[PDB]
Amino acid sequence: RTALSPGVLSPTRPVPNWIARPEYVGKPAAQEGSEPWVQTPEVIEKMRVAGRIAAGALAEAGKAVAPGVTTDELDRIAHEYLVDNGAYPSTLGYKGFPKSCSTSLNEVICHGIPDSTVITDGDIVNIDVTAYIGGVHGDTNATFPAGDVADEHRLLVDRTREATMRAINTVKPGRALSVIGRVIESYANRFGYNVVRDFTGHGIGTTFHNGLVVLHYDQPAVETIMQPGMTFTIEPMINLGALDYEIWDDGWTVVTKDRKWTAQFEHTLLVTDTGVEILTCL
Ligand SMILES: [Co+2]
Ligand SMILES: [Co+2]
Ligand SMILES: [K+]
Repeated sequence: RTALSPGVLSPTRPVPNWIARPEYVGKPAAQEGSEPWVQTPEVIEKMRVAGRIAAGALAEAGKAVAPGVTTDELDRIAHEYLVDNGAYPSTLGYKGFPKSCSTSLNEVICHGIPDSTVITDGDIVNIDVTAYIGGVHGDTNATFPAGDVADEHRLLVDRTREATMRAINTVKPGRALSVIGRVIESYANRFGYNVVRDFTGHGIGTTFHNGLVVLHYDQPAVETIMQPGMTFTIEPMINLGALDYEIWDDGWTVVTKDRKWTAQFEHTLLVTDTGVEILTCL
């Protein structure tokens, strides 16, 4: 399998006009980055519903992952699942992004665009899906293997999953946010991988990326302490090779410079009075 290149984009999929759009749809930038980090009880309830629906759309599009299938076909399946549930696909028209999820194969770190690219035997495919319903977002991603994936590349996926699940388990009120990046990068570095630095987790509520940043590497200077009612993502991109990367002419797709493969998982988390709740479950 060699250096991916861009296929061709289908036209914008339509969203029935009854489904409420986030404010940024069709605008160049989003109104976000200065929202409260602690959600009201009502916003948290509504986020369990966004969360379950984006977890539905991810499993559904993930079941279609197979040698043969286009990434456009995954986007179609994700788009249709969100729409049939009354959810707007958060990515659609978000800063001009063209599709309803991001599909990121192999040396694509993140933000790959659904197109006519055909998944081949041995590929790894990340599907990243966000839902917007009742005023709030649910955000979640997983890397799926397609056919006979190399051991090297299976170990990578399962170890990225494992990093994310370790990170999540250490989420509790009163503990420092920098504990997440420490657990992740220590797990990663244990097997010689390299955690991506420029791309982060985020606060999420009534907005997509609300200004709260969640580093996936070890950075103790961050003073932020986790509080009950905090809602944020853990979404680590773990690289087999060098951290260096490039961006396609489409201005979205991020690829590793050395073309070595990379994997990611993501969940949307609630900090509770004593623990953690994962909102992006079925
Ligand atoms: Co995401
Ligand atoms: Co996210
Ligand atoms: K990838």
